[PDB]
Amino acid sequence: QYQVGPLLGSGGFGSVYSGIRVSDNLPVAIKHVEKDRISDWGELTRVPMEVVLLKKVSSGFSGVIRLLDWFERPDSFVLILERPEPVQDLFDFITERGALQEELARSFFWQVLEAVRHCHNCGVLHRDIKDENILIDLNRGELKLIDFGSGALLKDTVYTDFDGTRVYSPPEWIRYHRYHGRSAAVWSLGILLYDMVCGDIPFEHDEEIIRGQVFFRQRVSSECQHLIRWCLALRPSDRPTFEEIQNHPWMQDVLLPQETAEIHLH
Ligand SMILES: NCCCNc1nc(-c2ccccc2O)nc2ccccc12
Ligand SMILES: [Ca+2]
Ligand SMILES: [Cl-]
Ligand SMILES: [Cl-]
Repeated sequence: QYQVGPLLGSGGFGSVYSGIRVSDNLPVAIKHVEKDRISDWGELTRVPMEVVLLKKVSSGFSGVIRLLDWFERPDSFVLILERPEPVQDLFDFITERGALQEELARSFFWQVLEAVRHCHNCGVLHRDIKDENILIDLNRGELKLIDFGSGALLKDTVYTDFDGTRVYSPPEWIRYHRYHGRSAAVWSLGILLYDMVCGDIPFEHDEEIIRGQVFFRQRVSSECQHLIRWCLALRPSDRPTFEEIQNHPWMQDVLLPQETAEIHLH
């Protein structure tokens, strides 16, 4: 069914290969994870939570990489995922080009917010929003979220477990091992937005997270700084809702994805 190409990446999520579907030559990504390396399991019949979450968000179109198929092997699960070409993750894009111009960051950040709101509307909490989990479709200027392997069903009660990226995790997690879904998502989005406009993350150590004082090392507009510090409020209830982020003055007059690729990516 699939012709396997080069390894695209490996890590906590397993090993992802480029691939082609033999029937129609569709580009795909093929991701393998060992059963013993999976901790979180759910039901559709017993599968990794990742599969449950991906099925919940893979309906229709969105800024989420769609699950096409999956296989169970004796000791592993294989996922067949959509693959845009050419593509680059946002971590590589930022490493390569440095801090993003605000117009470009606005466009990218907006698409991330739309993608995250889609997950939430589908009852899915990502829990690992970061540059490495965002793919850029370089020709269409469209961003796509990947790696639901630390995710959970969205709920309104407290989470007491976390296995995403610590430097994107909120202070209430660091201090108390307790967070709520959406306000922890908004914290990670503040980290992400800082990362886009400054070219690196604002905090490296637990004590920096807990203090929550943001220093801007690059020239960033007042409205962008304001949105960032809002998302990064120490008290979860002081953070903006998704609607408040998208109504923020910094977020107005966003470029279309194709405009974005034409101005910034070609
Ligand atoms: N940090 C990026 C990892 C390597 N690249 C890629 N990684 C993943 C991927 C990585 C971890 C978990 C789920 C996933 O779908 N999916 C991709 C889908 C299409 C193209 C590339 C992909
Ligand atoms: Ca500045
Ligand atoms: Cl693995
Ligand atoms: Cl942690």
